[PDB]
Amino acid sequence: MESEFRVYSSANNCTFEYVSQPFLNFKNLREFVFKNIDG
Amino acid sequence: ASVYAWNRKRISNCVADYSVLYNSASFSTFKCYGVSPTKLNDLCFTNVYA
Ligand SMILES: *[C@@H]1O[C@H](CO)[C@@H](O)[C@H](O)[C@H]1NC(C)=O
Repeated sequence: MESEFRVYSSANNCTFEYVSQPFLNFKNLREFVFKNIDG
Repeated sequence: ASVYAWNRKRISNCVADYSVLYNSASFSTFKCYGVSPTKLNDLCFTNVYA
């Protein structure tokens, strides 16, 4: 059971929020590419 | 809200149809400054503060 979230202490000025569909021996291989081009 | 504590709602990541508001008969003032109401339904903005 997931009952522990300790990643932040505050959230003051939000510009953008986006809720989406979930993306997700070792059985799974997940490749991701993150790019910051022209905003 | 009261005018001293006016509510601000940030509107992002959706489609804003302004012709529904402009063609309503329920509004007495629809005074736009800096832009015309006819091209609001065409133009695109980063955020909307209500
Ligand atoms: C950012 O947050 C601080 C404190 O929460 C506030 O004083 C400031 O006016 C905010 N700026 C914007 C642009 O929202």
